[PDB]
Amino acid sequence: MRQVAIYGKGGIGKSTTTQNLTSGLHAMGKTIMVVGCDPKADSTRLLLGGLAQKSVLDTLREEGEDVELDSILKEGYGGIRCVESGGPEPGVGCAGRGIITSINMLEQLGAYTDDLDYVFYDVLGDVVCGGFAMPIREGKAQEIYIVASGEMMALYAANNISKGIQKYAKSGGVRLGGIICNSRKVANEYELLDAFAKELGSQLIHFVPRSPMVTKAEINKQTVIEYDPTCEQAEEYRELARKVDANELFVIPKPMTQERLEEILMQYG
Amino acid sequence: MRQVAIYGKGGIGKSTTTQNLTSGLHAMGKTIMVVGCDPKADSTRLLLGGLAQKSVLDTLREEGEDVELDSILKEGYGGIRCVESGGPEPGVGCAGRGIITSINMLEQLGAYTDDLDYVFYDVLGDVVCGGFAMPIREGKAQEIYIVASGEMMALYAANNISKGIQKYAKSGGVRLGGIICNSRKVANEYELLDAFAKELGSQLIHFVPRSPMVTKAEINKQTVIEYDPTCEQAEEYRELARKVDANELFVIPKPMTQERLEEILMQYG
Ligand code: SF4
Repeated sequence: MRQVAIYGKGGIGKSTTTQNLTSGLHAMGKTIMVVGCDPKADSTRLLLGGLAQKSVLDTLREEGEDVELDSILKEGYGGIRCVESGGPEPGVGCAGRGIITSINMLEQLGAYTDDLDYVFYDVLGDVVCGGFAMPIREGKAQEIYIVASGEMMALYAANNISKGIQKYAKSGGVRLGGIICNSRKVANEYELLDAFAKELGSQLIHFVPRSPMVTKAEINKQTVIEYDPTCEQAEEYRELARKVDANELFVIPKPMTQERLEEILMQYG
Repeated sequence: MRQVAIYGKGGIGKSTTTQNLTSGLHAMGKTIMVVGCDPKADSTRLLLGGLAQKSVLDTLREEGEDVELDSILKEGYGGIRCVESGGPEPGVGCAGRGIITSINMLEQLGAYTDDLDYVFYDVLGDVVCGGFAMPIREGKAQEIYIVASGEMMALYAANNISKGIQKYAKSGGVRLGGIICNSRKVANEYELLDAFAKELGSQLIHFVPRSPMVTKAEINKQTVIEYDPTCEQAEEYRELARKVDANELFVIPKPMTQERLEEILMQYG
């Protein structure tokens, strides 16, 4: 079973990419589980159709000790099994800690079934603290893909995420499978991202194009593959899916200095 | 001395407003100290004329134990004392721990002097966790201002931040002083920001407009008052300052429901 995690700054469509990627993997005959660990994004909404399914932390406080799997895991588009961690008690508590609670409650309720081809953790990368690195540090996530756009703050976060990955790439076997560009503009910043990823010693595994369809599917609470399998954008996601599935490039990333960041920005951005 | 914290999500210029606000109070003969607690932007880079001061954490790493106050606190614009707590070691440290370390050092090095009119903690609003609630939790900050814009994610963060505020108001002196709008070109933004702040039991203390004045000053790494004092945007900040200094509305905020917020973003465009 591939235990993948998608990290990246908020505000750049990271959860939408993660969800769309799974439909692409489903289009390949894959059995997949998705676990949202992003208190700022609905991680399974495009897969379950507008249903902001109830979180694990929320189910506990009501289903208490007798919680049943089917309450926390809902089957979405194409059979993709969907779950949501739920955030930290506002102002107290640790998101990282609650992502741990949920994951352990999943194993405990036997959610990690031998038919799983994939499990994805959609993790917020705004704060790259020990709380958000929980899935990597605990061995839950071995293969990470970072989502970034050709903007400084998304590149900075990606670099930072790689710093955290790097620290665990040793004791554990977590590695970076690649960077995914979520084009946020008409300016195809393919070259910046490609340079940024190669500099880490990784690769731009796929460049997700700016499309007005992502927005339609989204309004309609669906992934582009559920909403309209025939468009170009649908093929984009199928292509991202196949490259992740076929991927053999797994590395201990080499973070860059801020200065190096700036140089890449100038030379390729 | 007024102990204020400025919370808000990143990506909407919260730190630029913090620095610009202090500038205004400087204009009022106010003696001020700024403590950056936000991994996202440089909370003092505009006060220090574009100077990226080392952080408390960097510094301690460097200067070790023998930490000098003058190394960590730098006087910038009009005498404003600047300090940056430094972010967490990527993948390991909790953002809160560093905040507490820094505040203790400042206290230990006698930075909390009698001549202080204000101390501001510029804090990240992306995750309303205990790590980020450290200035509040440690008692340090009793007066809160949340920076938001018409964007939905900004209002959600603001609402989420108010939950954390309320967790401590009812037992600590912590109160919400108001909502500050960093305008993001939103149709009917003002009426919307005012209904939101009102919904919480608070007020839209000031609407900061977008102007090419801010983008210029930050290319040079200055605050606007500093740039052209005669300038409406610099005057915008002076008004912001006199409105905060004279403020008398300080409340235990009433977080609204997700449905209550979506209603408002429906009713207000
Ligand atoms: S480790 Fe991170 S999520 Fe946990 S309390 Fe600290 S800053 Fe917050």
